[PDB]
Amino acid sequence: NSNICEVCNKWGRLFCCDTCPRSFHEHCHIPSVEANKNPWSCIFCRIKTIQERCPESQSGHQESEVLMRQMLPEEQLKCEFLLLKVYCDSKSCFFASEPYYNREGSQGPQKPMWLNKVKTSLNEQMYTRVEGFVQDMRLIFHNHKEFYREDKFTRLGIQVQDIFEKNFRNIFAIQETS
Ligand SMILES: [Zn+2]
Ligand SMILES: [Zn+2]
Ligand SMILES: [Zn+2]
Repeated sequence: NSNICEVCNKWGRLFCCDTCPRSFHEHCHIPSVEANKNPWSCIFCRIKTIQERCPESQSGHQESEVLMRQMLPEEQLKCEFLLLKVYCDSKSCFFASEPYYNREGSQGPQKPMWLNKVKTSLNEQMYTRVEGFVQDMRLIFHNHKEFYREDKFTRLGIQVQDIFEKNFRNIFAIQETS
């Protein structure tokens, strides 16, 4: 197994996947690494199993259809993984914890949002459809773009949103377009 966490790339107290060589800190994995379970399979392995059980699940989908799906266990897992993929980028640090807004010439967003809040919301089963999760994720980056205006720091929101969107299209097998 790897000797660094797959998400944050640091050593420490790591839990090892039994079906692939990845390792995780307890709260870097999403959901948090389960207390018992021997063997244990990580979220990458669990997602791969879904695809293998239903190969047709990789055929192209319309985003509008994906968004209306109810958060049954498999869609719950896919949103967990998609959230994890964003945390995997080091630039996610900027969006992880609760922000505050005091910048000359800007006003804070009406509805602040951050990754740890989405994490908690997923954990607490607060989203009933995939749309709920996706809206909060996109809101993170849209709030950032709006607040930081022409400051070059706005690019961080663009960059992390692109990681989100690419992973969204992969995980939920959105039909490829030009
Ligand atoms: Zn970690
Ligand atoms: Zn694994
Ligand atoms: Zn099938």
